[PDB]
Amino acid sequence: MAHFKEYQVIGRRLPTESVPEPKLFRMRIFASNEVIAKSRYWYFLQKLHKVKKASGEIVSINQINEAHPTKVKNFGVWVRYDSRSGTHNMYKEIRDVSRVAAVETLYQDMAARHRARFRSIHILKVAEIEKTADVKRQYVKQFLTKDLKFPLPHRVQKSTKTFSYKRPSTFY
Amino acid sequence: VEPVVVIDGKGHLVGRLASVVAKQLLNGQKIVVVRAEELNISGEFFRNKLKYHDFLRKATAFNKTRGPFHFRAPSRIFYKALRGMVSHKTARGKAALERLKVFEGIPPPYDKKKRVVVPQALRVLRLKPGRKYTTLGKLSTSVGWKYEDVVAKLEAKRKVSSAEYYAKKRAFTKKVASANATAAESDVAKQLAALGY
Amino acid sequence: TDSIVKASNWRLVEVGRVVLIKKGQSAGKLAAIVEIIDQKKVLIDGPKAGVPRQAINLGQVVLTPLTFALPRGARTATVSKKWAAAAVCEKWAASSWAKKIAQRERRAALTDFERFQVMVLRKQKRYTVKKALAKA
Amino acid sequence: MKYIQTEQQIEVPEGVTVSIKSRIVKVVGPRGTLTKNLKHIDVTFTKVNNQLIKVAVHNGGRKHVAALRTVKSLVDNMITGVTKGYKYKMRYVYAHFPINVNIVEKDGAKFIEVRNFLGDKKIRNVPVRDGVTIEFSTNVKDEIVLSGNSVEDVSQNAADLQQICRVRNKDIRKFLDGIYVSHKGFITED
Amino acid sequence: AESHRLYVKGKHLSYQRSKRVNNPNVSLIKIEGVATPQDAQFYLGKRIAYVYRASKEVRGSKIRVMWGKVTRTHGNSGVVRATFRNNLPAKTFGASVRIFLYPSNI
RNA sequence: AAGCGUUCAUAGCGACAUUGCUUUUUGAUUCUUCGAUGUCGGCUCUUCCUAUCAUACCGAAGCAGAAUUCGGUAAGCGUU
RNA sequence: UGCUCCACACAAUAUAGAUGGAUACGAAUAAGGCGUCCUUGUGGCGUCGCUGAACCAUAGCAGGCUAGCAACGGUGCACUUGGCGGAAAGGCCUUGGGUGCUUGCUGGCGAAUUGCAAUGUCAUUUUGCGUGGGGAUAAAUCAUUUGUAUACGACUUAGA
Ligand SMILES: [Mg+2]
Ligand SMILES: [Mg+2]
Ligand SMILES: [Mg+2]
Ligand SMILES: [Mg+2]
Ligand SMILES: [Mg+2]
Ligand SMILES: [Mg+2]
Ligand SMILES: [Mg+2]
Ligand SMILES: [Mg+2]
Repeated sequence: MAHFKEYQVIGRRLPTESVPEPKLFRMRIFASNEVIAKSRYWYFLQKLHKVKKASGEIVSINQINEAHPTKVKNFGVWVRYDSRSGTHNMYKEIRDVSRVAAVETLYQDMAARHRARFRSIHILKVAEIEKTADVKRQYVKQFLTKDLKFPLPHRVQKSTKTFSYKRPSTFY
Repeated sequence: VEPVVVIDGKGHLVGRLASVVAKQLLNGQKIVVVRAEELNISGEFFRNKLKYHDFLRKATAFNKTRGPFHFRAPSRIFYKALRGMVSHKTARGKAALERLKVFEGIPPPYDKKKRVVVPQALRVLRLKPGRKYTTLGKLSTSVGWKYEDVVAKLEAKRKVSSAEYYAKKRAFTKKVASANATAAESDVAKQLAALGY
Repeated sequence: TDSIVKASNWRLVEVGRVVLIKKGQSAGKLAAIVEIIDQKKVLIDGPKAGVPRQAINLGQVVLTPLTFALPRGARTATVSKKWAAAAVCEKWAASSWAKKIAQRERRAALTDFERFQVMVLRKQKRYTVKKALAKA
Repeated sequence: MKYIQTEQQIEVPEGVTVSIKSRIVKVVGPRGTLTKNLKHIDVTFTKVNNQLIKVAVHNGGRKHVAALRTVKSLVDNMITGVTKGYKYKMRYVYAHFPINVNIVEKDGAKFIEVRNFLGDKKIRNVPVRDGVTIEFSTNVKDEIVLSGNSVEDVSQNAADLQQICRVRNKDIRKFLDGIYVSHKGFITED
Repeated sequence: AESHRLYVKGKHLSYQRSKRVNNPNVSLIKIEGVATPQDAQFYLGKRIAYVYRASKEVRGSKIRVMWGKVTRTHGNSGVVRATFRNNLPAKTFGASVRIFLYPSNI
């Protein structure tokens, strides 16, 4: 469950004599590695089609890197999660430089704010919003203001030594 | 690295400073704490006064004289925090506790010795701004410590003499910095500058 | 008859603010804040000194008092052109903070002979200083 | 939530000067000097043009930006208190026993003495805090006026007198007797 | 000069131990001015003396020495594991040892 | 909260249901004690708890007063 | 021919652990320090921090002998002048003179054999002992005695 990567996993049913060349389904999977990526692919493909890992195969695994990794984007992540007493759909809006970093932020966010583990999260969709004012959350819209500036009061300075001779300051 | 390290207790969280002091004594360092009346505890005054009353009610039922001892002074409150982070029942623990002196205010000879702080334990560096805290002197007087006034009185007399001493030191370091200011641009000064000094 | 309020000047998190990386592969190099991601994370770029364009946590960098005019979201070439245009390198190098950084690096580069030379020079310099203190 | 910056304005009339260093606010105007220690709030004051003072909270939550608008009102009440002053108006409410309120000066302490409250032989004393002036307004029956420079001191004296005359062991909905505040206002409002 | 030191001061902290079982064969040593294991690699193999004194004269001197060497680093804070020819008296928990510059590679 | 309370569910109560707490009841168990822990009650004496009878200060009432009822802090002090 | 204080001579006794220096404002931290100036403020201006990675100190047979030059400083020892410090002051600031040393600069001589490393002994408590220089010349307990006390001890009294 490390620093996530996005995987382009394509799989299909095993071809038979009656119906060769099956429909060859594809999913985008956020996972720490390819082993989890294949496992997550089969899990979600169990929810949709009459298939399983024994009766199918994986034809392609491909890591998907960010097209523009070093430009800041606003992401709208649809997510379906299980709480202690029910399943809910919610929408989160995340501002960061990559889909993997946005998804990593949401896993931290859902665990912190809803105690929803990676176990009980279904990433419904990650879709970057192209235009400002189509953003819906005030906690990310406030960072899209013209000529945004802010200070960092009360800087805390770490000291290698256990004793200090100065009684330091928190200026910044 | 000093033979004796004097820690000015003001602005220090009690459990974070005493955990620092506990490791120093067990590592062989002599530690002296001053101004323990100015120590701090996270949480409201009433919350900390309630925790001391939960401590106050703990006593040996059949004889209160042989029971837990509820020391009211801030230096002894600090000492009780230290014990619990020191295996005080062993010979090594008693040797570590022999390396510590705590004081209300700054008595002699520590008045004219350099005091240090522990940024690893400072309230202004560890607490989040907007979090209520408590001063040990106010807490101690609320539970029966009898010498807040005389400590405050004798600290004022010490601070007046200390301020007068610093003025006679501000003047001397002003003259020393002026002599160093005119020493520049000489042959020796430019060689030291190229050598980082 | 005049209202007086101390402003308490702070370094601001802004586009074009020059930042010093204190932790990482750079660890002592300069960069410019290009985009503000959130309260804790900003996109920085330091192409003059070799800092790769990257999103970084504000807690592992320290803001310098230096600032220069830079558009929000500017790319690496635009930042590099306007970094040299604003002469950020020698404005940073003039600061006493950068002088002290160079003093510490030079001090750790002294050899045993060079440390001995500093000793003899310091004794020479202080002899005249003590003479100047005696007469003043 | 952690708002980036929340902002409140402070109007400064030309008659008063506001001197804020750290969080010690002093407001010197026509009527006097008022000082307030705000060293528990973590706000930032920014003077603009001798008539506008900006107060702001940087990276604050719900309970922090709520206290910011409180800081705005506290400094405004200092400004209002030193321009127009503060005046609180009582009424002596009673049914049978006439409440006899008077100003007594025992060893230079300036107490308010309240007698005959529901026939009580007890003499109720209410100290007048510094900076508050007490007047028994004429051309009106049973009224005492509390005037001063700080709304904090004037309203606390108002609550002190109102609370010293609480009815005990009776149906207070029937025994409505007591000194209550009937008007809150300024010295100069015509 | 006023300083004749040719060693680096160190403190004997404790033995190698779990929560409740120690190993007197290995001593944990804190070196002055060392804070990381990467910094503590300079002192591996260096000789450590524990210098103490006795009232009885043994071989012309009233000073006795216990010799050891740094074996490896310990933890993250620059503490080093040392092994001595005879284990430490265990009353020296918090005493001062002397870490020498030989065998010298730098 | 269906109703009672002249009208008004909740001043005071409260059906039909339902969630708990306690270990001063009695059941249920048989883990300890059968080379034995003296098995009822009272007297005497100390201490502890609060689920507060009185007392201190209060809040509510279908509290006009008097007297009551409900509720809070509270085991400091008494309870023959 | 007992006791105490000072000094130096020799023994024992040990070290919770010397190995250049514990190097002194106060307050705040959503603010401060330093310098400068004024109309003395909650003032203006400049500058600093981003750690003590500092500062001071530090060269010489474990630090010898000796010749000068520059300067009239630095620093040690005892001695002396005055003041301040009671929180546990027992320390800090000092005047003056004497006596050393000075690596601020330039010289001359010596070091070896601890043999390729062995802490290679340099510190500070305490207890005696001896020597020579001052200082003072008592009590307490038992026994007797009282009863403001008391099981016994103890307590409270009295006696040249
Ligand atoms: Mg413990
Ligand atoms: Mg007492
Ligand atoms: Mg009544
Ligand atoms: Mg270990
Ligand atoms: Mg059974
Ligand atoms: Mg028996
Ligand atoms: Mg109760
Ligand atoms: Mg020298």
